[PDB]
Amino acid sequence: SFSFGGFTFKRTSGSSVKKEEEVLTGNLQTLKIRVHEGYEEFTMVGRRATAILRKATRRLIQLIVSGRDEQSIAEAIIVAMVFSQEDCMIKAVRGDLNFVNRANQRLNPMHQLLRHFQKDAKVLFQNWGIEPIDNVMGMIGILPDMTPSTEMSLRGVRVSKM
Ligand SMILES: CN1CN([C@@H]2O[C@H](COP(=O)(O)OP(=O)(O)OP(=O)(O)O)[C@@H](O)[C@H]2O)c2nc(N)[nH]c(=O)c21
Ligand SMILES: [Cl-]
Ligand SMILES: [Cl-]
Ligand SMILES: [Cl-]
Repeated sequence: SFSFGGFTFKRTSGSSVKKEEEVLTGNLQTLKIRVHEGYEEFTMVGRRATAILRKATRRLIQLIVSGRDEQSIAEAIIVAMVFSQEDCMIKAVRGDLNFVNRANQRLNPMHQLLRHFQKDAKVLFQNWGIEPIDNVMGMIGILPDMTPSTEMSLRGVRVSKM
């Protein structure tokens, strides 16, 4: 297992290899990130939310999340979206990320991205994409404004009851 964003990730299937890669933000800033290449499935376990995640290289395929309340579920979703390394997440950074402030000198770009969206996730959520759902019993869709829906949801994301 390993820890990212306050969650313990445990791989349940698949595998990956690591390599450094450049990516471009919405403000055309170049970031170097360690990309994981491979299809993998994980459990994500936090103190206030849990999830099942399926991902491929820089793609979130499925996230089923449950938790105490909207704030904890939203935080899990943010951590999963950043962890996915998806282009739409990188492109949702619309101004420059600061690496020079003394308090940011030991954050790698993945952790700079995470902090950015923890401060404010509106642009992330509005640019991720939505899809119609054929709602499954015991689950529900979640919209970009973090309200529930039986008709639409953030792409790949569903909320479960505890
Ligand atoms: C996206 N990540 C990140 N990650 C793991 O999550 C932790 C934090 O990721 P990170 O801070 O970018 O990577 P890390 O290699 O530790 O830092 P650095 O790039 O600065 O050397 C590490 O344990 C890393 O191996 C992952 N592990 C697996 N299996 N699959 C993945 O897609 C990813
Ligand atoms: Cl807690
Ligand atoms: Cl796929
Ligand atoms: Cl939190």
